[PDB]
Amino acid sequence: KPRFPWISSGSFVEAIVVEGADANASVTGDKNTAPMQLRLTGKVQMPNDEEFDLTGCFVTLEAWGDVSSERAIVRSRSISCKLGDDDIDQKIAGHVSFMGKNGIKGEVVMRNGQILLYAGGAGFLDGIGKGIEKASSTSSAAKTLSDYYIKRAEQYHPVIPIGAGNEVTLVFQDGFQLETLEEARAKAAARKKQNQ
Amino acid sequence: KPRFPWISSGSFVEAIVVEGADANASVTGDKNTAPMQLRLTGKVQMPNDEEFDLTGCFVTLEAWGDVSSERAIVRSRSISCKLGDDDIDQKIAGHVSFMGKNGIKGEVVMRNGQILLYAGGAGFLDGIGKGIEKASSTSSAAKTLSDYYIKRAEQYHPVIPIGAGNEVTLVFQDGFQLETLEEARAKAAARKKQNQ
Amino acid sequence: KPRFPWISSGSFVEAIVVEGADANASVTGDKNTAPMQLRLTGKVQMPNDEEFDLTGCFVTLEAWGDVSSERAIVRSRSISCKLGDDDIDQKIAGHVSFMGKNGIKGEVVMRNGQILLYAGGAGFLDGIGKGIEKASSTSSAAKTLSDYYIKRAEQYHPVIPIGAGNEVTLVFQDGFQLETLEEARAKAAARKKQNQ
Amino acid sequence: CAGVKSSFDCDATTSDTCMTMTKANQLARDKAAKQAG
Amino acid sequence: CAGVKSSFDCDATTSDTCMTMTKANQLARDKAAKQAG
Amino acid sequence: CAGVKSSFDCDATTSDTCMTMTKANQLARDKAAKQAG
Amino acid sequence: CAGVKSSFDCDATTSDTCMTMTKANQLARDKAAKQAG
Amino acid sequence: CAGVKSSFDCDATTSDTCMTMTKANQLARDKAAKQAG
Repeated sequence: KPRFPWISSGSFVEAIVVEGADANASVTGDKNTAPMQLRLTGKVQMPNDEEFDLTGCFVTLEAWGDVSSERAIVRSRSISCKLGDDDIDQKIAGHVSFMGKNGIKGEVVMRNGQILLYAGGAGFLDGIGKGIEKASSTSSAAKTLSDYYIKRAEQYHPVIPIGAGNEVTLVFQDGFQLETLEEARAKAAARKKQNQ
Repeated sequence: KPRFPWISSGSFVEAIVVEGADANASVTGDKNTAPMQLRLTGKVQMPNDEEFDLTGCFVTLEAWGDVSSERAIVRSRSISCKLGDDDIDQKIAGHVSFMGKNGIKGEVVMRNGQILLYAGGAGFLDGIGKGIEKASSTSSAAKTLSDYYIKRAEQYHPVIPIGAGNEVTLVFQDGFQLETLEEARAKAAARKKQNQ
Repeated sequence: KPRFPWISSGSFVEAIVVEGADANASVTGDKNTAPMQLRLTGKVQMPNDEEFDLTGCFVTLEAWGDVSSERAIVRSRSISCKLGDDDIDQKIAGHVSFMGKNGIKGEVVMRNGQILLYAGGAGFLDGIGKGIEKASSTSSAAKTLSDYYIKRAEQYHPVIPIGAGNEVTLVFQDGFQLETLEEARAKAAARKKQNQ
Repeated sequence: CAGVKSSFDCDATTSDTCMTMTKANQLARDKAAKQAG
Repeated sequence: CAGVKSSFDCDATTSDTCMTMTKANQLARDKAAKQAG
Repeated sequence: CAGVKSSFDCDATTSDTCMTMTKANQLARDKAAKQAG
Repeated sequence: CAGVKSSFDCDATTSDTCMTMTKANQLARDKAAKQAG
Repeated sequence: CAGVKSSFDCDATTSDTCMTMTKANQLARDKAAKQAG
């Protein structure tokens, strides 16, 4: 039997977010994402009263944002380990849940205060000035500034601040077989050798 | 006979939602879904006074939302088991019912309070200001802000909060034959061997 | 075994930004980027209580801007080393995190003060002058100047000032095998020799 | 108010108790040990 | 204010503590040494 | 002012100290000699 | 009010009793044991 | 005035001193002789 027991789908291990990332939470989040990395701190709790020791391994992640639920939807990229003299580097698919819920809870932040204020002001002037003209009866500059300022303000997109020190749980959403680098290397050689 | 008795269509087993997920409940829910995982806690009640012991197995799920009934319509992805020295990892099709009803009951939450308020205010000013001009007779800024704020507010989509600790019932909507990994592995080898 | 241990994905090493760069933070940042270079100052902290000494090596970077989070999203270009008599020059993929967060924190700067003021003024004259005409009842120059000044002002794009002396952390987001120049050179010769 | 009766007659709903994913596993395990008995 | 209840019932959120990436590694390591025990 | 909370809770930012590129190299070198120790 | 008679003459309807799916199985089983008899 | 802070914090800039291209070569040469030393 191989040294590593089969890791089944559904298993979960506790973690400490080492790298904090700003999640792009706009309509194009899942294309323009931000890297983020978590370290494992507990033993993988396998499905039926089974525990495997995986402490100190580094897991690389990749994440975007979701404004409706105010959470950061993250996806695992790879898992790296260094036990004894054997190095692990594998691609796995999984997600991270915080406080019993998929994703990491965070707030939504806008840096649009000054720009949006200026737009309002510029034309608050424009409109009451149209009424001032109605009074003097016996705006172009404000309109142009409003247009430019709206064009600048629309650029910004909601961001979800996810930092470091937080405690999360990593879930392997598909099961995989933990394998070492040299063993996988030997396998690749055996497959290429074409043992017909 | 194989070790596992044939699991028939219709069987149900009680469960405890381990992973809570936010269900995307908009017009595109079934495409953009959120992962969620449940553990079994009872014995599968088979159709005719038959019981099979399946305790501690992990079932991976995948779920979206439905605003009309205020429920989360979920679909099973895979089932994983670790009994004795035999590991199970199979794809099954089924749904989850809560309180006697398909899906999990939850509320609908909107994070649109401030944005929708601002839109209203901006033009509540615009309109009464048009009447103020009717009075002074002898808005552009509010319109632009309203347009931008509506464009931002339309982004959000209803979410169904489903958490952990809740008690649900998992149903196998199509029957399947429980099989081990090595046995299925051997079968694959036998099928590939082309015993003509 | 090779002299350099396998560098796994996820490893991190502390650094001191030697070259400061102005990050182009507009809609086309990731195409029009600015070079920037960081030196390593600590030992790479490998995944499981493992440390490798890499001090004094130069890492070349390339960076753009992101206004939503007010951070500079940077990408590693290459890593160069000079240990003993062996020179290293390799392409690696990784990012840089500051204060526990991907990217480097910085402010946003606009040089549009005078130009935007002039636009406002020019037509603030235009509009009240239309009301002055409403009074005298019994602008073209301002409009043309406003148009030209807006056309000039739109040229500018937000910039993120990132300077030198700051302390950051470099992360290898994909794992790589550290190799020397002559060794890689010999490998290239062996591969070209076509040992069939 | 849409005319059709706008009320379910179930009342009971889920109760997010903000329990850590991990602690839910133990809560499931001992219940399985006791509820089955 | 959109009609549907606009409040989560979890309260708990993340807390950016501005801790250096590196110091988080030590914070993870000793906790692993103690929490596992 | 956009409704969502418009404030980060980190405070700390970078500090351009207008230090010559070259002097930064020495500042990195002695720190490496001392911080590692 | 649409002209055609707008009333069914059945009255009886279903009654959601919020009974757990599982308990319905036992409710079906003993009834089968007794109703058939 | 655009809202974002409109000021660099470096201050130092270049100083055109209208020095002939040629004289700059000598200015570079003796500095190399002295700064290196």
